[PDB]
Amino acid sequence: ASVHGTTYELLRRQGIDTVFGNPGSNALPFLKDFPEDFRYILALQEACVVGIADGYAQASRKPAFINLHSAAGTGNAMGALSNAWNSHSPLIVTAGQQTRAMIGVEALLTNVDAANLPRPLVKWSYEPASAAEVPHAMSRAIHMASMAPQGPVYLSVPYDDWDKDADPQSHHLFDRHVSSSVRLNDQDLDILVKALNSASNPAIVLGPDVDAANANADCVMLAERLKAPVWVAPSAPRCPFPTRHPCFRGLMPAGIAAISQLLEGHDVVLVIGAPVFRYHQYDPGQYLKPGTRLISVTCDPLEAARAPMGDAIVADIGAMASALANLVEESSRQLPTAAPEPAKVDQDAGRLHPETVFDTLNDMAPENAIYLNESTSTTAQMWQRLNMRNPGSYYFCAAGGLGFALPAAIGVQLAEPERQVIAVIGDGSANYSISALWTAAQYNIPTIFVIMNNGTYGALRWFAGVLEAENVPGLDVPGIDFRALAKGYGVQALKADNLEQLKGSLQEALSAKGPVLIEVSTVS
Amino acid sequence: ASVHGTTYELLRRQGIDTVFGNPGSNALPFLKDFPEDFRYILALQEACVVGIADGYAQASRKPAFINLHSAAGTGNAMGALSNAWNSHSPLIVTAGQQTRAMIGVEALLTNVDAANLPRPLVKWSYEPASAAEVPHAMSRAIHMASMAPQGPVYLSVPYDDWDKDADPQSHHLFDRHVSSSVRLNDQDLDILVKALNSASNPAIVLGPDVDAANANADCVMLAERLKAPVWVAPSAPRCPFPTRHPCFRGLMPAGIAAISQLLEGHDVVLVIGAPVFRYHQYDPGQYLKPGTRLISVTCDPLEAARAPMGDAIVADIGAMASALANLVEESSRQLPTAAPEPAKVDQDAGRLHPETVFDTLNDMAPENAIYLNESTSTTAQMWQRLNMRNPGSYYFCAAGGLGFALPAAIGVQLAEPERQVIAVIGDGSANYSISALWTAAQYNIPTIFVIMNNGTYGALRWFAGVLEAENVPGLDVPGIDFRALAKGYGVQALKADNLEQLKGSLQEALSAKGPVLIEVSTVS
Amino acid sequence: ASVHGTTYELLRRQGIDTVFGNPGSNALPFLKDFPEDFRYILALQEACVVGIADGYAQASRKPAFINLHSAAGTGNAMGALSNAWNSHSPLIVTAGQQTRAMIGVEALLTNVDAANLPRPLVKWSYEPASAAEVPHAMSRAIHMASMAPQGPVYLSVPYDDWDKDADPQSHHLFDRHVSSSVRLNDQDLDILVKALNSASNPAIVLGPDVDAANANADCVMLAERLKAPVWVAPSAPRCPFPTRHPCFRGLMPAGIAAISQLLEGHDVVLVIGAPVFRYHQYDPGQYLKPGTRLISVTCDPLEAARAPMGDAIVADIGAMASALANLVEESSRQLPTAAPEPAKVDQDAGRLHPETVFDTLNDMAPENAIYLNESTSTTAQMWQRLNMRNPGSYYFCAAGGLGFALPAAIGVQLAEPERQVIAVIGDGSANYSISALWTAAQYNIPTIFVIMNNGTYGALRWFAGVLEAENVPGLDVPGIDFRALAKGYGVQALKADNLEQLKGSLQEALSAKGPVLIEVSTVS
Ligand SMILES: Cc1ncc(Cn2c(C)c(CCOP(=O)(O)OP(=O)(O)O)sc2=O)c(N)n1
Ligand SMILES: Cc1ncc(Cn2c(C)c(CCOP(=O)(O)OP(=O)(O)O)sc2=O)c(N)n1
Ligand SMILES: Cc1ncc(Cn2c(C)c(CCOP(=O)(O)OP(=O)(O)O)sc2=O)c(N)n1
Ligand SMILES: [Ca+2]
Ligand SMILES: [Ca+2]
Ligand SMILES: [Ca+2]
Ligand SMILES: [Ca+2]
Ligand SMILES: [Ca+2]
Ligand SMILES: [Ca+2]
Ligand SMILES: [Ca+2]
Ligand SMILES: [Ca+2]
Ligand SMILES: [Ca+2]
Ligand SMILES: [Mg+2]
Ligand SMILES: [Mg+2]
Repeated sequence: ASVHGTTYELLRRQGIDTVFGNPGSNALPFLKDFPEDFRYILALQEACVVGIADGYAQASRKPAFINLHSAAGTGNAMGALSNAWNSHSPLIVTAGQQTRAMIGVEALLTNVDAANLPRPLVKWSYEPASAAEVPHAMSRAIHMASMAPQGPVYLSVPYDDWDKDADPQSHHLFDRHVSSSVRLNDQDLDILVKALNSASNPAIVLGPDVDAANANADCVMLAERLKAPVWVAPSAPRCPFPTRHPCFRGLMPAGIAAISQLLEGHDVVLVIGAPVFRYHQYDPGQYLKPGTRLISVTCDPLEAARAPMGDAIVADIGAMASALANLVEESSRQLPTAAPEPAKVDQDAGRLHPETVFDTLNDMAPENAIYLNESTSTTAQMWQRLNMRNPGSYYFCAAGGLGFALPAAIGVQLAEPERQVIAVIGDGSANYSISALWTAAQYNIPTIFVIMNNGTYGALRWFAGVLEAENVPGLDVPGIDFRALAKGYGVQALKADNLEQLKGSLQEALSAKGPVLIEVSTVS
Repeated sequence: ASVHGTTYELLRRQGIDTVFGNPGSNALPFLKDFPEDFRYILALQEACVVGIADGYAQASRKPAFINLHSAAGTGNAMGALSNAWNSHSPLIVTAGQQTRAMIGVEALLTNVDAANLPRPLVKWSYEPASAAEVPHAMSRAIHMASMAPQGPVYLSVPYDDWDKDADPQSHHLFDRHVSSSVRLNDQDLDILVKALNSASNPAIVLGPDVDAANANADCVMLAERLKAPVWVAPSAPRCPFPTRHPCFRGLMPAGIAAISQLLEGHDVVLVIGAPVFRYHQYDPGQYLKPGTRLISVTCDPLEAARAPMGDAIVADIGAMASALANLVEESSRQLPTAAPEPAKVDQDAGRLHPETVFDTLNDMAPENAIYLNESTSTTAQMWQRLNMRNPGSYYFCAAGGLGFALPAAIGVQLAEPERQVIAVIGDGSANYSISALWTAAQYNIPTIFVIMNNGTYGALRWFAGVLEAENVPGLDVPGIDFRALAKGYGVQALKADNLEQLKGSLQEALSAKGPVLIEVSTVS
Repeated sequence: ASVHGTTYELLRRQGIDTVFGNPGSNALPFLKDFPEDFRYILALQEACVVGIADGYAQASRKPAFINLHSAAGTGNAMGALSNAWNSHSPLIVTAGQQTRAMIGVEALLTNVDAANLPRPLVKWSYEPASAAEVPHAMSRAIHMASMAPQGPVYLSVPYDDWDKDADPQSHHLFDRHVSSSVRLNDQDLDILVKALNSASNPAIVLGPDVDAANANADCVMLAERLKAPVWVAPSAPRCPFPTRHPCFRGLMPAGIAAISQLLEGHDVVLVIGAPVFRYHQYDPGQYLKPGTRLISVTCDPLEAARAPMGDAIVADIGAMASALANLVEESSRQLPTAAPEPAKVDQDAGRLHPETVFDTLNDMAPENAIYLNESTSTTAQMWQRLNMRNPGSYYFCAAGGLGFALPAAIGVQLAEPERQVIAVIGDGSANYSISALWTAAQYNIPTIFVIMNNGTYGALRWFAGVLEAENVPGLDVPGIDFRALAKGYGVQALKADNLEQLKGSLQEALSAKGPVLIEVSTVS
């Protein structure tokens, strides 16, 4: 067998059937003879390739396979890899390298020092020392991406390796099963359970690894047993809990003092599947107030090590959430009361307040919609206004890197064909990965793109105003016609200049058979 | 003085007056109070920021200054940095980092292990250990980028450093002059000159560092004295010689055997300002035929070390070319005969042959036009059909990384306002950095963009055919409306479906006052 | 030809005939069939291997070739590489790697991520992608080590590569000549010369790259023409000037304020072949006083970039010193007056003051002796008391890394068999690389080792006293019998408890036919 045939067999046997890519010559011997049972998804720029793959992996809860071209292709994707690192996305990034005989002279298209290029944004990065090693290296990549804490990996393969003979002993790779589905030993788990049962006013904080693990329902049971309020950890990449459940208390503000104030009076705070904490703004103060103890369950040693406070347990989130939910006592305390309905913001017949948009989306979208957010000045309002009952309903760039939501929304929609995906993207953010729209058109992936057009990098203008910072250049983005960009890439385009037009356009978009972009004129 | 004021003073004193950027919050304390004598050039994605800066630096023959946001912004630019490495572009890449007090907890927007992120594509990469070090680190960056061999550098600066007090002793940085304008010692230079004078059939090969050094005219004198044919080294990023000079012999094919055959019978081959050699295709054979000696002059130790053949001298190209041109004897041999006019390809009233496009551009463009090439299946024909008399007339992605020409053409046009820039870009390549078009519109930088629309990744289809490779996915890019994309970003848009429409559109574009995109229907 | 035969041919053709090594199995296919015209120098630990090679390279002014075993051998040498980086030592470090078929499984003796292991202490680090690339990679290593600024490089080679067929086209590597012997262009050199001629009170500062280049005599001529005092730059790794020449002013103190005070009143300070500056102690103040301009000539871009003051020129030190010495005018100013004789310190019939030792060495040693210094509390006195007339007469650990002098003294003595080497090493420092003594015994390399036994890490005790730092552990090293250690490794051993015994032992050592260690009881 050739290295090509053995490698595709390994991929198939390990559950991979899709290649997200942008082709080049170094990968031609990999891509030729492409197997009929595999699908290739082309995108026009590598940030888009990796963003699509990332959304696919996060929504599918399985690894996604990528093929890029050499250093330039890899490099074009490194912003996307920053997000994938922070979201623990299981991405297998392969990159085509020059033929081994041309690497020393540094021929055009040579990826110099290839394994160092994606660092520090990958869990493992490698170039094999021989062709016959390629299947084994691919096995390593698959498992490294997939073991907790999941994350992106990188494998560079010389052009000429694919046609070489494989080692027959590579067959032992095909059906390897590698598990990291582990939980705290019984003795120490019983201590934790007793601490939770004994708490007088517990609180729960959930992060994105809960949604990745599909541990959401277990966390609902846990919260109901403990009669505890539930927050989402700051800078949330995913939504880990039903947002109209009575226990839900919303997105934590991403500041040190704000969080310790929120947690004051709670004697035990159990954090599951989040870093402690993904703060953002400068908000100095106490990490915790006196009388609060924090206990973190995390799938990631790097998270446990860097927490500035609390105990930690490094384990699989799915396994731990299920165990905890089924072991804790039912508290006799009263169940928390649901948060009230958010206020309706006054809206005239002009430009749309973002709150209006979110309220209308919540009114018209299916109950099993999936939302993506890259509307950076409106996140707090979005989190208050969308009733997200189901797992897998929200994605936000986990490293804050813009250019995620537009391509990721296409990958999510590919992963969840029955669930309508609605990406809410600012006019600034929409540009970073604009060319991803073409993939939605070409493959007829029916994502809806809602462009929040305020003409500015609003979150930056806001921050400069808080700072009283004057004479800051580059904060405005006038003169972009998003309907024309959509037309450029073959996607149906609508405008919404007022509330009536927003409802009419959303009605049209929801019944369409293909992707749709709606440009919304929002208040500036 | 603050670190901000000292740093901007250093930049001004060192000749920097322009910041190419995409803003974020980590850089707000750098960008606020932006000096009135500086200009900020915004682009909508960081590949575009760096590509624009790169074209500006290459055409201006001086460093260009960039400011990006953290890891995601840096990462979005890494493909662009691959090209800048290969072109020896002097780019000073700064990236905003989180406040020092938030780096340990890895707050959102922290650039983890920042100095490692752009490696191996930078000459120097650094994060200062204290605020007061920032001016000194900036000095280091400026000089590292600017010393031969020029190249990109990276500096990560925490948000909170800018407002801190600077060290008064930083004033010693302001007027430092650092020179690498060096040439071979007299004794060894006399040996080289004697070897050139004694050659019976010398040949010259020129690469991009000749054009960077503006050594073109000196090389013309050298060629005329030695009565030697002149080739451009393969995979050419720049044009180092007038292409209708009698000695000019064109672009070398990027293959080992092809080049040694071309050089057969030439007893001494002098290579200036090129790697030896930037081969591309697999074309095995002899590096040199018997009877050929090669001597390379390079500004880059890494080039000299990796050449598989020949002697080398590591020195400044400008200094060496000027010395050699003025020291060699006038040979009594006959001056080479100019290459004939290229053939006119038969053209019907339908889709355009690329040869037709290039011939029409050469007919209608000013004699001091500047061309950029990212039409990857048509490069050989382009090089034969454009009369480029002047230095600085050609750019091509030096690492083969697509997404260079569209933004670089804007930066070149900013650098050379009197010289009409014409970027010839394939329909595939145009997508990688499409959003750069907006910068041309916003700043009214009057670049002309010629999109070669054949509906395919033609160079890849070509290569797959040579290989007889079947079932290769992802090679076609149907369904892109480039006039609509231009409209999207505010750039005047024309179509050319046939030769009459090509001439009419070029006539319109050449008289326009702003940027123009022309979508040309080319033969598939 | 095999890769082994081609590689040894390349080495021989490039002037390498000695391998400094500690063997292991991964290198057995390299070391077998060892050519009869090569010499292998074994040392018992890899810090010793590299230190010996380093002294050999520095004294020979040519590259030295090393072979180590995998990661553990490489790692044992990394302290030695820190010194070699700072001294610009041209070292070619090869390390044996596992067979390619065993690298993926990470068999015992695999060097994981090998090229990253020695970073950041090497100029270039590489593992070839195929066996046939090994000769080309070796060529790259040779030239990278040897081009200015010289320095160490690293090449990792899989076991199985050596026996494979080489590429016949590797013959083009054998006789490549690569030059970096360059100087400032004539126009800018004339400006520099005019600035030197016009100075009213010039000063010269020389660093180790002057001695490496054998530019010492040229610098003497330069100093005499300009009638300028000459200092050695701080933390001096080498001696660049005759220390009893009338212009010589000694070792600069390694502090910011001390140096600017020393240079006050000097209108032009010309620094050659040194960083600006290798400060050590905290001594804050002005980099330069008003009225002093500094101009640096350096072979190293990294030095030129980081200087906090002055202009710089990046060029070959040999070429620049020769040009400057022969172009400057003869000043009519008076020649500086020689420094007086140092004072004789009162010495009783007990333990030796270090000043006594140095005075006695200067009295009894040949005029062409070579000294090494790793007696860290006595350096200033050593520099005042030794008349070093000739180039190549002094070495000191260039990164301050102890464990250099003992092995380096053996390599220097191998390089300079007619020049008596005398290493003056503290009792603390002697331990780091003690096993190097065996190589001197086995190869009968007749180095004299003078152990300054004060029972303490004296320079650290001194510093703790300046700090008024109390309760510092680990500063005393009682209970080491150096005569017994010498016996252990086969080296003749003497003691000197008083001045009479010091003279008698030195008389014995100087007439011996093999290496000798003298343990001197020095004042504490
Ligand atoms: C790749 C990248 N570049 C720049 C930024 C900086 N950035 C920028 C540019 C923001 C403005 C986004 O504007 P928008 O129009 O998408 O949304 P708002 O107007 O609601 O802020 S928010 C922010 O962090 C970033 N996070 N990621
Ligand atoms: C960033 C990146 N991704 C992918 C490639 C691979 N690539 C691709 C995708 C090519 C096709 C470019 O198509 P085009 O339409 O711009 O021009 P032609 O149709 O004339 O080839 S040529 C080539 O090397 C690349 N070099 N750089
Ligand atoms: C490898 C290493 N480890 C530790 C040190 C720290 N060090 C130490 C341990 C010194 C004391 C050396 O003692 P000595 O006996 O050799 O000489 P003195 O008694 O004259 O100081 S000086 C100094 O910088 C070092 N420089 N290098
Ligand atoms: Ca409602
Ligand atoms: Ca699915
Ligand atoms: Ca906006
Ligand atoms: Ca014509
Ligand atoms: Ca200009
Ligand atoms: Ca095309
Ligand atoms: Ca004396
Ligand atoms: Ca010798
Ligand atoms: Ca001591
Ligand atoms: Mg990197
Ligand atoms: Mg290392």
